[PDB]
Amino acid sequence: EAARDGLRAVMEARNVTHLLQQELTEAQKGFQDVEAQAATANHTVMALMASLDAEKAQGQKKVEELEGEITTLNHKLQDASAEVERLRRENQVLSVRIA
Amino acid sequence: EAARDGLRAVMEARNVTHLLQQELTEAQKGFQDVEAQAATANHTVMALMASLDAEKAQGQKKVEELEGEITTLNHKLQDASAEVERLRRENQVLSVRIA
Amino acid sequence: EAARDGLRAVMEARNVTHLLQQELTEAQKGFQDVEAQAATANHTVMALMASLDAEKAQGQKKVEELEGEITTLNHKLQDASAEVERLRRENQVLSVRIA
Amino acid sequence: EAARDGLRAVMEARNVTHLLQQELTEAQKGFQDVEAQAATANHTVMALMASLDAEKAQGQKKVEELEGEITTLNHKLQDASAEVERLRRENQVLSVRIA
Amino acid sequence: EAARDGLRAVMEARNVTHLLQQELTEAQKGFQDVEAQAATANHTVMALMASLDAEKAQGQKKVEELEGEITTLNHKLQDASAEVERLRRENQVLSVRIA
Amino acid sequence: EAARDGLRAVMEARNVTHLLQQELTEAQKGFQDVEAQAATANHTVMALMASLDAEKAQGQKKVEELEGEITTLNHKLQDASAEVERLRRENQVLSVRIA
Amino acid sequence: EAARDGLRAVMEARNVTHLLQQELTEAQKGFQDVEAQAATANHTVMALMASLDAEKAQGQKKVEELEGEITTLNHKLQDASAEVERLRRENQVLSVRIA
Amino acid sequence: EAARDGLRAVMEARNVTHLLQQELTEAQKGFQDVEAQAATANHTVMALMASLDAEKAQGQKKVEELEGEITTLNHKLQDASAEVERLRRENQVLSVRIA
Amino acid sequence: EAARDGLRAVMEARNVTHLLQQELTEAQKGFQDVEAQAATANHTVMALMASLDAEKAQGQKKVEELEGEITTLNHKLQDASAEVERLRRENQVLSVRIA
Amino acid sequence: EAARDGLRAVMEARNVTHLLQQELTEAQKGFQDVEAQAATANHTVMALMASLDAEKAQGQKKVEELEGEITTLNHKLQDASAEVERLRRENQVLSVRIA
Amino acid sequence: EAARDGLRAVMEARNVTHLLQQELTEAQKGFQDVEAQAATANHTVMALMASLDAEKAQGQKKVEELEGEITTLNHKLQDASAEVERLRRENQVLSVRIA
Amino acid sequence: EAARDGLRAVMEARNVTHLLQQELTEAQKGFQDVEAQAATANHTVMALMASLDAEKAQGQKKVEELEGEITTLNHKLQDASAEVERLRRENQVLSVRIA
Ligand SMILES: [Ca+2]
Ligand SMILES: [Ca+2]
Repeated sequence: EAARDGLRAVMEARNVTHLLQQELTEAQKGFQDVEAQAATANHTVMALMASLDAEKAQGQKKVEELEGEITTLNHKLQDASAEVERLRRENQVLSVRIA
Repeated sequence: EAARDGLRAVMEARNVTHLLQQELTEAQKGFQDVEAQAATANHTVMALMASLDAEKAQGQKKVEELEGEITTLNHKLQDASAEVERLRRENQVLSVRIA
Repeated sequence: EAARDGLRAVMEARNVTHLLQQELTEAQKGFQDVEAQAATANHTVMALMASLDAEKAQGQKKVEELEGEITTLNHKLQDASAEVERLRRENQVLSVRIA
Repeated sequence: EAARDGLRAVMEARNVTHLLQQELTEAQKGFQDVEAQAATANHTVMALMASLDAEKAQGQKKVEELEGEITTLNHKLQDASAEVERLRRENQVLSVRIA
Repeated sequence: EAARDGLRAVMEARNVTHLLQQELTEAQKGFQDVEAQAATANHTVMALMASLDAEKAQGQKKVEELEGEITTLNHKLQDASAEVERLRRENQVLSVRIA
Repeated sequence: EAARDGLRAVMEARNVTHLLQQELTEAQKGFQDVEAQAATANHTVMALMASLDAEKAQGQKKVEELEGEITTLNHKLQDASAEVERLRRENQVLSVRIA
Repeated sequence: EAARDGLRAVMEARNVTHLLQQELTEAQKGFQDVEAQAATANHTVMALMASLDAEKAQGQKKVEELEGEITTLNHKLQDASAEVERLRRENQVLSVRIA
Repeated sequence: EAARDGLRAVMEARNVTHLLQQELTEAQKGFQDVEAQAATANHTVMALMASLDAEKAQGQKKVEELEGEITTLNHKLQDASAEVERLRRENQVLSVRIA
Repeated sequence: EAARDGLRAVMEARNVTHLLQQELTEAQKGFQDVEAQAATANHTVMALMASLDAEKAQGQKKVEELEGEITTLNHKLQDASAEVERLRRENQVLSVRIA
Repeated sequence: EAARDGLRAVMEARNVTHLLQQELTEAQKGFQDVEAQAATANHTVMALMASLDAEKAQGQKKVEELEGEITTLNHKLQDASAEVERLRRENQVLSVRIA
Repeated sequence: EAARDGLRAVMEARNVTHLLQQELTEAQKGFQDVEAQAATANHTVMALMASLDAEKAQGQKKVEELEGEITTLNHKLQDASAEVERLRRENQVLSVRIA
Repeated sequence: EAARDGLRAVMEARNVTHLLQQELTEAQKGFQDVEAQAATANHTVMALMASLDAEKAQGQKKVEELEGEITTLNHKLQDASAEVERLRRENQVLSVRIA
């Protein structure tokens, strides 16, 4: 009668451990998903950080190309303007002689 | 979603280990009771053996006694009956010596 | 870092439930052994009681028997002795009748 | 003796159920932490996506600016070089007259 | 799919041993009832043998007792008749002594 | 490792359930023998009871017979004692008539 | 003698069921570990698939970006070549006039 | 009557051990199927890892190709645009001569 | 059930037949003793007839001897009586002469 | 099979009991006739004994009667004889006077 | 005397034969009843054996009906599967023409 | 004469009662043999009943196994069957383009 009760008790405990074990399998599936979600996010962060680096570097290099081109064009404009002025003077000098 | 369903399951699982600890308590109670009752039952067995052994040794010795008395009486009866018979014969031989 | 610790915990918990189930297995065996031993012990009590009652009854009836046989013998012996005596007197009367 | 084993079984079971509880506590702390990371990380993804956009748009606008500067400088260069030659001819025409 | 059928099979294998275990108990009870009845049967056989022997003894002794009252009474009757006869002679002798 | 441990557990089980079957065969043998052995004990009980009823009828009737002889002898002794007493009185009256 | 063997038999049968149960407990543990492992594995497959997908989507996007850039540069390169040829023709047309 | 209930219990027991044998067979098959499946699962993990790597390497190679195309087109865009500016000044130089 | 009652009746009938066998021994003995008694009574009748014959013969002869003695003594008594009378007349005649 | 043999043995037992019953009627008649016979012999012994006692006592008495008669006659003979002798002497005396 | 004892035993014998008759009636009823029972028992055994044969036969037939249903489905499944494979290769061939 | 016929009848009765005794033994054996039969029949019935129950259990279980197999096969078949139809319509659509 006391062996009845105990035995019943131990059997309920068995069925409950089994209910528990299951939930441990739901838990685990839950972590794993949560891990994957986080791992994925950490991946994107890294991917995007790298992209931002590359895009800074490319944009920076392209600017320094163009600015190099601008300066070269300026030096050539300087010489062309010098030449114009030189010719303007030399024009007014010749202009006086005859008229 | 899945962070939540996994959490939900760890929570449930936690709750259930309270049920378990209860069944384990009932079970503990059953075993302690079972031990008390075994102790009662063995005392009885021991008391009963003791009585039976007491009762045998006594009966065996008592039977021995009465059987010694019986054989003794038998040897006496044999003699006394052989004595009657021999006097009966002796008598009849003498009474013929008269009549 | 926390995803891992948590998952670890869920797996460990699992390992633990096994251990649980194992002790539950042992607890179940114990109570089945206990019920078997109780059932046996009750049977012994009843066996022993019934052997005590049968040993008392037997002893008391054997004592009856043997005492019966004794007093019978006593009555026979008294009679044989009383017969010897009277045959001894009757002899002495007839022998005086000759000498 | 079998009650002894069993009840010991049940006491270990109890102790195991505690260890279980503990591990389930840790599992729960870790989910929550894992969830919280997901949130922080998703922010940084959304923040980095927006910075990458802002940087593509900005760089594109700077290039367009500098490219606009280069064409202007090219127009000026042409015009000056035109002006140089126009003077040169007009110079030699004036040159001829007097000498 | 298979891991689940396996577990499902084991859990049924367990339920069914528990069935085996009850039948073992019934089985155990049946053998003990058998011994008890055999042992009862033997008790009754011995008690009847002892009653038989005691009845033969009580009857032998009762036959002795009564036969001893019978022969005692005979001797008294025979004596009472010899006393009658001798007082009848002695009477006649005296009445002759008068008339 | 864990699939193997279980597989191994299931194989051992399978072997174990064979042993079980063996013992269950022995158990079946044991009961079938018993039912045979039990009818014998009853036959004897019945026989012995028959003997004991028979042996009691004989005594009761024998006791009837002798008790009848006894009461007959008593009534014969009555008359004879009533005679002695009347002759004793008659005697005493006559011997007063002499002394 | 036969109730001996039958009983001994049933008692062995019992100790055998304990052995059974033990092995069933190990089998249940194995299935549960095998399913936990299955769940990890299915999860990994899924994580890995989804990473493979995201790697292809990323690369697919980056390629489309670059290929648009290439078409732009070809539209610009054509124009420049069209302009070179136009100027060559207009160069030779003006070349013929004077010379 | 108790021999019966004992024997019937033993007969059920025996039948039951046949069902046990069968469930143990299912259980054994299940473990073997589970094992086969783990092996397929590890294969797919391996393939998928290996494909992820190839995809990373492939994409990196495709980009590097396209970036090589983009720098080429840019060098050609430079040479044509020098050529066009050279021609534009040589157009306006000749342009003024005649008009 | 019905097999017990019948077996019971057959065992009762067996004991009854042992009785019957005993009462037939008693009946046999009676007839043999009663025949011995008829024989003895017949001898006695014959001896009593022999004795009555002997007694009547002896008696009748004695009477005759005495009756003959008587008549002889009658004859002698007449002769003497007649002589007396003759001598009285003869004496009275001589008495008349003398005186 | 066994139930037919038995039933048959029972029904033969029945018929034999009927035969028994018949012989016992005859036995009963024997005794009754034998007792009637012994009565008649007893009357004959008693009549013969009484005829014997009458014959003897009668005859002894007759003898005394005759012997007394004989002595009475012997006395009368002596008187007659004495008278003759007296008358012969008395006559011879008167004879001596006369002649 | 001896004739009374005999006559008494014969009257007892008679009354014993009446008892015997009674018991024989009971034995006869016993046999008739036990034969009726044997018939019934043997009817039950025959019905059960037939029932057990039905049941085996029914199960064995039902297995065959299902296994045969299974092999058919396996044929259909192989045709269908075969057809998919065929169509896929046929589709890929047409797919190689078009794109 | 009558004391012969009566002794004769007692002698014959004595020989009959030996006959009776013989029949009773036979009747006895008959019962003991009929009882043993009854017991054998009873075991057989029980055995058959237990056999039947096992056969119904084992059968029912086999069916379940097969019916379950049947359903899983009906599932697979529907997928393959849907896949064919699908590829047929898909194939006819590509067949319409080409020819
Ligand atoms: Ca342990
Ligand atoms: Ca093990």
